Amino acid sequence: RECISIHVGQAGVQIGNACWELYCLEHGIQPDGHVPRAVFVDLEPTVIDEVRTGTYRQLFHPEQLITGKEDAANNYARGHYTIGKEIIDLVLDRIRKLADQCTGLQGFSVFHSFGGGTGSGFTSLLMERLSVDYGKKSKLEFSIYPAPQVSTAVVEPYNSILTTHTTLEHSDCAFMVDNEAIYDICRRNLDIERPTYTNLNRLIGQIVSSITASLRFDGALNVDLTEFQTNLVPYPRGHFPLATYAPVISAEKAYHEQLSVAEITNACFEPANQMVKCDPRHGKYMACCLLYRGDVVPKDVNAAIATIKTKRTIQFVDWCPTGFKVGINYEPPTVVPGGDLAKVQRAVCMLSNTTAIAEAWARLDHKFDLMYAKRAFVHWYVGEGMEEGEFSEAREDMAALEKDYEEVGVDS
Amino acid sequence: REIVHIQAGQCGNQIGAKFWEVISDEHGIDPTGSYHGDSDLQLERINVYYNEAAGNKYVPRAILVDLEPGTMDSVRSGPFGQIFRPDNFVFGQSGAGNNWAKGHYTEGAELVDSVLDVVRKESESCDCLQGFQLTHSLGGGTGSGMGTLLISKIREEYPDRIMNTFSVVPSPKVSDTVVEPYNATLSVHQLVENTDETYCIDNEALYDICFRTLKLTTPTYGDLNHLVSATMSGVTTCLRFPGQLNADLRKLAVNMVPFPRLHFFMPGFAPLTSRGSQQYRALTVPELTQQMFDAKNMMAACDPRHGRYLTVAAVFRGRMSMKEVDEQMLNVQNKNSSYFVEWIPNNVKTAVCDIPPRGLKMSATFIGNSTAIQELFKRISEQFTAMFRRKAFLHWYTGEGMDEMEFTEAESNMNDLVSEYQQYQD
Amino acid sequence: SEKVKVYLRIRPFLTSELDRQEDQGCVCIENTETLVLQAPQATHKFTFSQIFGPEVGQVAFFNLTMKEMVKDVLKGQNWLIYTYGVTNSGKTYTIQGTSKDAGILPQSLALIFNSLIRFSVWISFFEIYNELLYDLLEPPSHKRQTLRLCEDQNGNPYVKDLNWIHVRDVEEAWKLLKVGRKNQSFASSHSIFSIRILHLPKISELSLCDLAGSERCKRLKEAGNINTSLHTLGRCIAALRQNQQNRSKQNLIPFRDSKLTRVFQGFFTGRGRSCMIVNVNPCASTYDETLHAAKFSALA
Ligand SMILES: CC(=O)O[C@H]1C(=O)[C@@]2(C)[C@H]([C@H](OC(=O)c3ccccc3)[C@]3(O)C[C@H](OC(=O)[C@H](O)[C@@H](NC(=O)c4ccccc4)c4ccccc4)C(C)=C1C3(C)C)[C@]1(OC(C)=O)CO[C@@H]1C[C@@H]2O
Ligand SMILES: Nc1nc2c(ncn2[C@@H]2O[C@H](COP(=O)(O)OP(=O)(O)OP(=O)(O)O)[C@@H](O)[C@H]2O)c(=O)[nH]1
Ligand SMILES: Nc1ncnc2c1ncn2[C@@H]1O[C@H](COP(=O)(O)OP(=O)(O)NP(=O)(O)O)[C@@H](O)[C@H]1O
Ligand SMILES: Nc1nc2c(ncn2[C@@H]2O[C@H](COP(=O)(O)OP(=O)(O)O)[C@@H](O)[C@H]2O)c(=O)[nH]1
Ligand SMILES: [Mg+2]
Repeated sequence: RECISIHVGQAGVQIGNACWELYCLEHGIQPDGHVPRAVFVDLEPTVIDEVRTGTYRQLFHPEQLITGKEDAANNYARGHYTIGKEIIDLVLDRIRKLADQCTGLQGFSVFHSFGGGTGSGFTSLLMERLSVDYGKKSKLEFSIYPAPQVSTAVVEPYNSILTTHTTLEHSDCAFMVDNEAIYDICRRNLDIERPTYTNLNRLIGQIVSSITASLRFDGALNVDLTEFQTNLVPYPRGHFPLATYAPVISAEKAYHEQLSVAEITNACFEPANQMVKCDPRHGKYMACCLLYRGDVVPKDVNAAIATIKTKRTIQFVDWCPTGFKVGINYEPPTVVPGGDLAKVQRAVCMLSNTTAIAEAWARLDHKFDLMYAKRAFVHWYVGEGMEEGEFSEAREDMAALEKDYEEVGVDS
Repeated sequence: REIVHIQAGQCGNQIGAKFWEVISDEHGIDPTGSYHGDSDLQLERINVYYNEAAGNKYVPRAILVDLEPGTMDSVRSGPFGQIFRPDNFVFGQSGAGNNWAKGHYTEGAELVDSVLDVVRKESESCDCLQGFQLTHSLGGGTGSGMGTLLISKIREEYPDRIMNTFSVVPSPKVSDTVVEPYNATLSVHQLVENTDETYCIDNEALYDICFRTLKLTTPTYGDLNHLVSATMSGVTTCLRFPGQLNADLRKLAVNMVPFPRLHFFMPGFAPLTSRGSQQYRALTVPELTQQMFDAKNMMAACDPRHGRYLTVAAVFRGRMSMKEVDEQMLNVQNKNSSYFVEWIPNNVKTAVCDIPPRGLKMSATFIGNSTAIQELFKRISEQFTAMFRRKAFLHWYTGEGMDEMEFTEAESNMNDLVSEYQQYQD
Repeated sequence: SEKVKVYLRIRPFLTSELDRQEDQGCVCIENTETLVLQAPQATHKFTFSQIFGPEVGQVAFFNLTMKEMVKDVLKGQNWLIYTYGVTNSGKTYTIQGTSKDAGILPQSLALIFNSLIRFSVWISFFEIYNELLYDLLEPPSHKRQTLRLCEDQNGNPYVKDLNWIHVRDVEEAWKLLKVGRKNQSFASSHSIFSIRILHLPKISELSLCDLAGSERCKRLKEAGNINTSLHTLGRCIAALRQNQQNRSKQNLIPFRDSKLTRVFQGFFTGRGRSCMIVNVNPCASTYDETLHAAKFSALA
């Protein structure tokens, strides 16, 4: 029934707090009110302390706030071998207590950034223990994908490629969001030249709220967390589906508001609004989950889905006769009173896995090889307790994913 | 994230006196006073350089080692000289002669034992220590000699910690010391073999900046050192406070040092303008990049045009749009792609602190590791062999206990670095 | 150029391993110079130079591989033999061996001293623990010792303040090794035996290396520190390969990276020929470690 969230890394904590801010907002709970089923984990002490001084200071328990006093840095090796194995046991301990606290839990909601130190190494070893001690549970992680061009760190691909290498055999399903794509949405749709990090987190949290929060509420057609992976990943691989939100209208300039079901659904198949840089170049849709929250008619949804299926432009996989998961919630899409969302009475959340992921991965894959050719800052990883095998073998392993999508997709 | 600061030699002592004269306002602490800072966010990070003592008295964890008692004494009787604890005063009233060997083997080693006791005490204070910052001269006796041994022993004791060295290189146009190249080649040897990070500051470079950018008709050492003490704050203090994107020595080193050869970084300052005349307040975003990536704004003689950027660190501090900073960075990496390296997708690791430098609105610290520094090495080495061939001042070292082969070895490892730098330059 | 001779050896299957499990040999011995790899399956070919099976005794390893070195000592050229391979593959067994069947090192002494007109020989035995050089000849057990490597005008690295001893017979040097084994420490110490013979002069210095293995099962930064040493060793050997190939390739080598690669500079790239000894384990669980050593050695 319940799900425990684990936010690892700076971005994980930032997005986690921003996401939970929205979580309690729609719940109608004030800062000093229930107990959230989520924990914050970061080696950077300054990041975790943000929640201890900022918003929701008395909402979270100190037990759910793991904090390292040493240095995390931006290297997978550190958060996996050096200091990683120093706080992991404590992290596992807390999440285990929480797991026992809830009667019959479904799974864990992981939150992290592929491009980072704590968001890379820590996640990797954490999921490793999760798939062994909680193999009977659903492992759904929300992986933040680094920008294709506007990278934040130099060793960006070095950390990301390794994280997905090990987590590929751990997490059942990983929802990836593109950092740069969020900026695009804020530029073209939101129409703003001031898209702060906290502003990006507003959009991602809005998705999570509709993926878990509202979907956990009794609607008209609920979709279980287990149903997610069962209808999203047709293979025993940690595939990464996209997160698309229909209502992206800003509460200022454009003011349509009253939009029909046909329009909202149609707004989730456009590259301008997909929250990911995985443009529909040649990607075929294998599984698409549509979560409708608000005043929506089932027949209207069926018609919208039907008309899209016959559009032909949206090519599905040959072995995929029907790949549309219908989710219907009764809870409307809540909006931050001081955000940038127009607030509609109905929202459509599209989460699908396409062959376009291979294109995005190929870009990062190449980025790794480029620096790997000369090893680059490899010493900052090797000296932490990692051998060439942790890079070379990973390089080949991740390369199999490019072939995976190439075979699962494209072929008739 | 506590760090120890060490001042070695006259140069290190003088600069240290200026550093603690600037950072004192950054943290808001009087000579022997308490937290008189304007904000309260600075207090939450005073443990990085200060040791909790009498509550009111915040003692700076800095070790000052000098062979010239008079030089160290002038600091003690100056502005922020009483702020230091006598226990951290390591003075060697011995042969204070400008000689690497003299300040390393002869009168150096004897005092080193005493220094080690102090530094070991400073490291074993409280919480977890991160690294050891050092300030020294390249053409001195205490700075180049003693400091070199200090770092050698420190890296031997705590290899788990990082070392950041700030060294003023010998002025190429007008050398301040006669045996400057002789000490330089020897000091740079232990530097590359020991420390992980090192910032190079040129004498005339500061003069030029304080002449063209700043309108200072009289740029004395107190004026030059002041600027230097402002750059180190961005690398240390500025990376201790929270922000939109935090960074530190670990984040920096891993995104600056591409090989186990240390690599010398060139420092710069974004908000570099005059007092009232140049009060244009043109500090939005592009103006900072135009300042930081300026061939005549670098605190080193080697200009960025004489090489390629291997890895660049952008330490911004203040309220600004993350997208605006990164967007501008892309512009620079695209416009100057020719010398921005073609073997690394993104060479600039952005970072934005959430707190400006007190009386400054927008600021950023420039840290650029470019192959342009190769010109400096070749310059110093050239001057070295020129006199080494004649061994004019060799006897000054031989009488102390300096191996003939040692001199040639220091140069051979130095030249080694020059050769490898070029491999990555092409 | 000369090529670093490459030798591979696998550990034999005793009644103990047979009792525990099959311990099927994944590595097959194909010809005396090459190997066919079928690891439970993965296919790979090892092209070393010399390879001996689990059947050959300890003396056999020395008989072929170490014998060629004994001849070079007489030539006057320096030689370095380093034992590399996965953990518990039997490297210390191949290098040291036992009294009945001496390893490459003890047997080297037996043959070199037997080969040794006056001849002189200097003996040095030490252990490098945590990148620290400890003399096994003089001190009792685990203090910092005062020695550095200085580089002479010749460009050859020399360790200063080393201990030197004169030995008449081979047993004298063997006795010194017994002391070294007794005083020896281990990791959670690199043992390097140096033998310099004077031909009377032309002097030849030999050195033996046997990497102890610390593999983590599920000191200060001992793991990370050496991990870096092996990393630079691998990269340095790679550079040595391309530069030795001789099309036209001048690549700078990361020798300065670690103290280990720095000290062995003279043995690899300087005055001296070296041999590569790769001892591997047939166990399938150990294939993880083998995969790295395999790729490192053979180019796939
Ligand atoms: C009225 C007003 O706004 O005055 C400014 C000012 O006029 C200018 C010209 C300042 C001024 O700086 C200099 O003139 C200068 C003198 C010697 C060496 C280097 C610089 C200023 O003195 C410097 C001073 O800097 C600070 O307050 C920072 O916090 C800075 N502090 C120190 O360097 C410092 C000085 C004395 C005692 C203790 C600390 C700092 C910078 C980085 C990291 C930590 C601290 C500022 C903004 C000003 C004055 C006062 C005129 C400038 O420099 C800095 C470092 O901000 C020079 O170009 C900038 C632009 C500023 O607008
Ligand atoms: N949307 C969004 N992206 C962020 C935010 N903070 C950082 N990022 C991005 O995430 C990456 C930065 O990761 P870091 O902050 O360096 O590191 P970390 O993952 O927190 O972990 P460490 O490296 O150990 O500090 C960059 O690609 C940033 O652009 C944020 O608040 N919102
Ligand atoms: N050919 C062999 N015949 C009999 N026993 C052997 C043989 N090779 C190795 N052994 C034994 O197997 C173990 C491996 O020995 P050694 O102790 O030789 O390993 P390494 O030296 O391979 N280990 P390590 O130093 O920890 O990395 C020891 O108990 C040896 O006595
Ligand atoms: N920036 C700067 N350089 C200095 C200062 N003092 C000496 N120097 C430089 O240091 C070199 C001389 O070395 P010195 O510091 O006297 O050596 P030591 O005192 O014997 O260790 C010359 O190149 C000087 O320009 C200073 O206060 N600031
Ligand atoms: Mg962080």
